[PDB]
Amino acid sequence: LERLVGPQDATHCSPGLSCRLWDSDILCLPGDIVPAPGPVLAPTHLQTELVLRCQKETDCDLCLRVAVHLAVHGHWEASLQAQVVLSFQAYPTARCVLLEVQVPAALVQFGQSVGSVVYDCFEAALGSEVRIWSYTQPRYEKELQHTQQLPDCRGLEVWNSIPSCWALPWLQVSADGDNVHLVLQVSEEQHFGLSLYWNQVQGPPKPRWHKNLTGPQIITLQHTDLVPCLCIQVWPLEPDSVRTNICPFREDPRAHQNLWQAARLRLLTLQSWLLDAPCSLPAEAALCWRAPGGDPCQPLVPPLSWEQVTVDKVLEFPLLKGHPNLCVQVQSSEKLQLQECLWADSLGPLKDDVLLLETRGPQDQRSLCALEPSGCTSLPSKASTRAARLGEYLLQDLQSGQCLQLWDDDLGALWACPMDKYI
Amino acid sequence: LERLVGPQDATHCSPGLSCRLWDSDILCLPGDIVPAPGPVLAPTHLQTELVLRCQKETDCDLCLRVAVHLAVHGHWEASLQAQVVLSFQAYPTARCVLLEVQVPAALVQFGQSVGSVVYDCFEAALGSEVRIWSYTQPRYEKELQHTQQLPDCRGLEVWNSIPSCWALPWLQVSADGDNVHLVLQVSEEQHFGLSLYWNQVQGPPKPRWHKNLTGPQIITLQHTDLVPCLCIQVWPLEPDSVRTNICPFREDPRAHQNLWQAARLRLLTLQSWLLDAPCSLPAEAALCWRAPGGDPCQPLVPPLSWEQVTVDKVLEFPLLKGHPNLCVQVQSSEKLQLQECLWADSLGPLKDDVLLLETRGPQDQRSLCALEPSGCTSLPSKASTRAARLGEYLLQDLQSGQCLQLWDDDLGALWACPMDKYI
Amino acid sequence: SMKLDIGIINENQRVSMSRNIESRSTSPWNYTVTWDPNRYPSEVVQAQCRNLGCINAQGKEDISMNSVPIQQETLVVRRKHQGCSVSFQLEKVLVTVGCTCVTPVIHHV
Amino acid sequence: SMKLDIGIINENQRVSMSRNIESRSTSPWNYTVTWDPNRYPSEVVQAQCRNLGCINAQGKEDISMNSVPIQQETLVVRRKHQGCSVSFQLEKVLVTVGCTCVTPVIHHV
Repeated sequence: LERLVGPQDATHCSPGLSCRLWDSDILCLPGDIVPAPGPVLAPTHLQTELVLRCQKETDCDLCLRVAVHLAVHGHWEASLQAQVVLSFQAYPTARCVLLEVQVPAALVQFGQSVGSVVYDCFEAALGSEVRIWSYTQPRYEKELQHTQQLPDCRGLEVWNSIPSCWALPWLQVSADGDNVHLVLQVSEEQHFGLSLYWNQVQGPPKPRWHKNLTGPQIITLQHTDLVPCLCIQVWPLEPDSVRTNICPFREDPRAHQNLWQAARLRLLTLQSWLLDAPCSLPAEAALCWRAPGGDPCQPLVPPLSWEQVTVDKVLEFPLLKGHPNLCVQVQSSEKLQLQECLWADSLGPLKDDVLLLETRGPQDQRSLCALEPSGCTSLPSKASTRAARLGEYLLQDLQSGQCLQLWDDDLGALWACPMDKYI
Repeated sequence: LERLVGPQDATHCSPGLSCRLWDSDILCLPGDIVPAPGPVLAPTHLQTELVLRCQKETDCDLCLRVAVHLAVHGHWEASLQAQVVLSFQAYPTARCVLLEVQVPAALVQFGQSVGSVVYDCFEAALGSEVRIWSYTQPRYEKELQHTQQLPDCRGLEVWNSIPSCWALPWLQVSADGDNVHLVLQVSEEQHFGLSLYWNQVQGPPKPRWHKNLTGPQIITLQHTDLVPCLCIQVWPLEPDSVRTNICPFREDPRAHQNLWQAARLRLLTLQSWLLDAPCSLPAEAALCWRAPGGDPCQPLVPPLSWEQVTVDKVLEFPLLKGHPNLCVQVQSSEKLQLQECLWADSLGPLKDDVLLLETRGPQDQRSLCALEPSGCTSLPSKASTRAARLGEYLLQDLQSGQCLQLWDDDLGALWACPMDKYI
Repeated sequence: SMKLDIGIINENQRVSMSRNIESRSTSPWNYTVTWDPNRYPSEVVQAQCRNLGCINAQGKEDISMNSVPIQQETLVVRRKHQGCSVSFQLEKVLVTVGCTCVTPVIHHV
Repeated sequence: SMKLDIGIINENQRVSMSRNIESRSTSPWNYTVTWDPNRYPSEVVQAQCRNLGCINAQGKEDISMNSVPIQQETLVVRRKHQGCSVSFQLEKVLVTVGCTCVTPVIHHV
């Protein structure tokens, strides 16, 4: 049965069979196969049942009940006897058991099964592979080998009937005090180690906090840590303890809030930039044209496109030169998150320059348009906007080479022309 | 003596003492101390001598000769006898030896030394620590323990009397064929692994070549590898083989030649640059002013200084803005090695701009000088040089703000003014 | 010769706790089961390092480190037969129990 | 009981080659010599991992990896006394031989 009383080894067996235990962890040797001088007892096959051995209600081992069927083999010619060894190897340990069995002369039928004998039991750790051998002494036939596998702590039998499966550093979260709290309902005497890391995708290592502790404990989170990939790792301070990994911020709102709050754009070369962020979220990027008025930065799509940018990886510009009025806009989930103008300290601040977009029509003509806040206006135009009133002077500026080229194509080009001469 | 014949164990002893060997790697147990029923033989102290055991002239083990002095202790009351065990522990192995000793009744003097017995020998590996115990059976006094240490393969005794110390992958160098050759005079059947690395100082890892081989072999070197810190590492393909490290290019001339040939300057930010080199040699750096004429780049010391630059580490400029005529000169051992103008593709090529150096005299005056190839010339000057003829126009250009400031100080400043208006 | 009792004193300790050490190790090893019916234990497990180097975070071999066996001397019992006078004799067997990752010896000139 | 011969068969092999494994290992260990005069071997060396984590290239502890002991069951001989009828009995001792560096188990939800 599943639970057995105190660790007294036990052997029972079939009706009418005599069975005595000799187990002193005995020395077991199968030796060579000798011929049978008449009828011998011989084991037919092996079988195993999983049991539990509790010495106190607290300490319970996984115990393996072994059984062996017996038949009468050998030569044919008043009751029979034998002694059978059950060897139990389960790296690193091993234990052997010797059983004495008598079978009466009335159950002696040459060529049938005469009964079976059952031993409880072999203790073994969780999830350990167990070789079990069985043989008569002396050995008249081949040995009996069985290779089994015990269940993990996961598995209804184990974790329900075993109390030893519950040393979990139980974790709870409490974001109610305007901050976030981590509660560790463990035992008072629990020594354990705790790690807070930023779970990057490719190249995961990003440690953030490490501590040896003796809980239970409640840890408070800083506003700089709440990012999506912020994950927790816990384990008791024991040799080869098992570590628990959880990411409860995978979809916290303030997590993404602080994540994009902490993201930064930083220039490398004139034609290479970099994005810094605690976590790695999907995002697209594109260059933007910012007027000196302030925020109304019109993205340059077309002739550009939103290219994917990955955190901690370089994206390269397609520009010929940089300009103080060239920002970079970074969106994620099709929502503008970051807007940083990377040339504002190297070449800035924003100059009073108008952006022009020329399109090479058929026959390699050239038609020009000026990107104003109210969309683009073709030149020359009859409007009262600042660009249309002075469009002729702007064309004179371009065809004299006074404008700065920023992008060249086969059927398109971009320019910027200063306006300080008219103001 | 140093070399002994075939591995027959041997025991000899003092004049008049009978000594028989029983060593079958016997089971040795000191057990408890029993009282002495009259006089007993008792070991006084232990001593060791280092020997060599050769079974064939090829295979020789380090062997340790053990000896023990005997006295007569116990109670005082026809010849005496005893059996003494020498235990030899040397992790991981251990071996025990039993000796039978008779001493005649005429040498029996209570309170003196009665002789000594010598056993050859205990084989042990090189440089292995050896515990040696000795005790009588039965044991009447405390045990005898000695802790010794055997010599390394280095050590005249070992490497001279042992042939097993010579598996060296012998290395030779041959730079005669206009290239460099590495010859590995080993045995034909020698399996070994070979590594060529660039021996950096801080953060050493810089692998360059890895190969499993079965030598002997001759390896040819490419012109891109001959650098000072190029080092070789060799070891036979055996468990825990010993690896040899050698750096024969520490002072090869063509090594440094190719090293500075491969060094590169590369811009990060406008005010940060980087030096790439296979090895890490000491070097100083300073900004330089290059005329459009070509090579005659005059270093800007003063007002600058040669700052140390380390390979694979950033150095930061002290400039306000970059200029196409600003190169960086890098010297080592006070000899100009590299000269690279880092703004020649971002803002270049060289502009027709004259460099000016103003010095704020007392009362915050301003006196100006122009850096020409023939040193500096104060302005205004009466010479026929291009700067002195047009010095008045240059002062007019500066005081109108048309010149570009590059460095500001409390008592100094640097400027660059374009010259296209006069040519 | 002396009397050797058939029962084996058992320590009773069950300190055994790790699992799949041989695969989780940075110096992984494989096992070889040697079998002898006239030897106790009949099954003797011999380990063997899988590689010369050690396994890095990416699962690739690192030849800058060496996998080395840990060997220990142990005792087994040999069954001997000389007709009716069955006797037993102790025998020393060297068992490789597992491997560890060590730094190679760097001799230099 | 049966006859146990006093001589111990020796393998004669001298495979023993590494040196200072315990210190060169990435999972270094310390040794504890246990002594018993009525036990063979009288000296039983027990290893103990020095740290929980493993030692990195800089010589600092790395808690992302675990040092774990390798334990093996071995046999020793116990000397027993019952006056003149000296007898011997086998005894199983669990010996920690060294340590290895393993990756910790990462259970997750």
